[PDB]
Amino acid sequence: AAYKLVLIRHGESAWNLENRFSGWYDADLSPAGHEEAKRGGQALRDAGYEFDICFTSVQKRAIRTLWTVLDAIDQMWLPVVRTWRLNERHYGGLTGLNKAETAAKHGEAQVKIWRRSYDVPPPPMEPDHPFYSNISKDRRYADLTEDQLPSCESLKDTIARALPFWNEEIVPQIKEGKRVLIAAHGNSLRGIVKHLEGLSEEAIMELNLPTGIPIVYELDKNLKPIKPMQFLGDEETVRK
Amino acid sequence: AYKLVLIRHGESAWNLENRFSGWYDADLSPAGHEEAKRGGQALRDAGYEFDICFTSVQKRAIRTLWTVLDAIDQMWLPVVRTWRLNERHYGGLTGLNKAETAAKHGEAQVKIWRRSYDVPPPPMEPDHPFYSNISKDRRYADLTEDQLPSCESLKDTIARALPFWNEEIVPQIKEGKRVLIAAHGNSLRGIVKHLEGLSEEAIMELNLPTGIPIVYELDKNLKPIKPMQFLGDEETV
Ligand SMILES: O=C(O)c1ccc(-c2ccc(Cl)cc2)cc1NS(=O)(=O)c1ccc(-c2ccccc2)cc1
Ligand SMILES: [Cl-]
Repeated sequence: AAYKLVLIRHGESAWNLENRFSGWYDADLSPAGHEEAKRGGQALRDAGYEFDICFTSVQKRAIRTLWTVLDAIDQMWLPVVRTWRLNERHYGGLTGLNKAETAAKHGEAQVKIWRRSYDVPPPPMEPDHPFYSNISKDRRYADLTEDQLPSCESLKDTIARALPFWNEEIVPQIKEGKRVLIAAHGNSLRGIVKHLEGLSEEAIMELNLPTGIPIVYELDKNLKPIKPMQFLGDEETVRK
Repeated sequence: AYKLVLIRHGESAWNLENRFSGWYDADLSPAGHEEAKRGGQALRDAGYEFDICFTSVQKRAIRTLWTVLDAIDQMWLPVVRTWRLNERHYGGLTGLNKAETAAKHGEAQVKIWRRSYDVPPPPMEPDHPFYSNISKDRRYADLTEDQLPSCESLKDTIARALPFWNEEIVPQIKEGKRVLIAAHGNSLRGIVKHLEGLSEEAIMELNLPTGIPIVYELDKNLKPIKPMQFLGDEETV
């Protein structure tokens, strides 16, 4: 095909171990999630992959995944672009709550509504939320307008602010012939995959991208995939 | 008063900093990594905040920057890499230790090279073990034939670092962005010589310490208002 695109979803984070909603909270990789990134990078190295530019979020679990991959493939010198638009979905007032606290506060009916819905956001992160200043007042978002900084996001919102970055900053690089690597999060990568494959809301909500595994797209000159997404790795890792 | 921080990377693998590592892409040793960690810890303790970072395309500098950004919880910062901040290219001497250099070229010529601002070492030729490793490296593929060195005098190194400083770094400083630069002894010499207006002989005796944040406070014309200072505990300072 004319073009080749590689995605990688970061692995386990510190708060995954606590089954707490991270969202825009900047949780680091757990040691196991770091090892996952190292295995994904080794897969890219064994296949001889070369990139020309990298994109990631402003969250360290994705950035550290990217760093680990670049180290493994000896491409630490590549240009790297970070954007809040590739951030994980913003889970609003659920941020910092674990599974039990969420079910206790909201009930299983409401939690199922949020789980299955494309466009119903969770409650907003209010100024009295324990992570309100930690996230909403972080200087890394100082250049966002009022309408850009979310208090909460549905998946629709997340995809809606990821796709402008895809269209305006990544697509031109791909059509410039640059080999792109994107290291980001489940829901922002969902936005990209939905656009690439023309998936429905139903189909994108049942899509669970594997973590720490390079996801390879072969694209024609209009950035239409010519075959299903492929996973790189040894036989066992790919099967799972 | 603008604040500018420089950091020079520490020790590289296989004693290569004592072997004219130059443009060979040597990684940090564990000790050089630990040095970078201590420097980042010093910056964290002092509460330093940056808005943009500049580094070379050499992994010992890049990894130093990464270690510092990790220690100060600023991994989200924009990072710009450029070959123009690379270490001096030591030509045919790259990879040789002191004794091997003296055996190959004689003590007289080595003293001349050591003391000279404008005399380059001999060029890296196709028989050098690093020749294709460096000159055909993909990261330099956009460089024109006149830009990719086979060797550099100190004058050459400073001459190709300063255009990046002027065109890319200075405008950031003048917008009020707090700049961090992680690079190498001789490219940082280029910056310091431009900042302080040093003579060739002065810059040639200046040996910046490794792994230590180097802090400049500049006036509105980017002139230092005071001497460079070092962050850290009292003994290391
Ligand atoms: O049970 C499910 O599989 C499930 C899956 C998705 C969702 C969901 C998605 C979006 C919204 Cl806006 C709300 C809910 C809720 C679920 N049910 S849950 O018992 O409340 C729960 C809640 C947190 C986690 C969790 C959090 C962080 C790290 C690891 C695990 C795991 C489970
Ligand atoms: Cl980076």
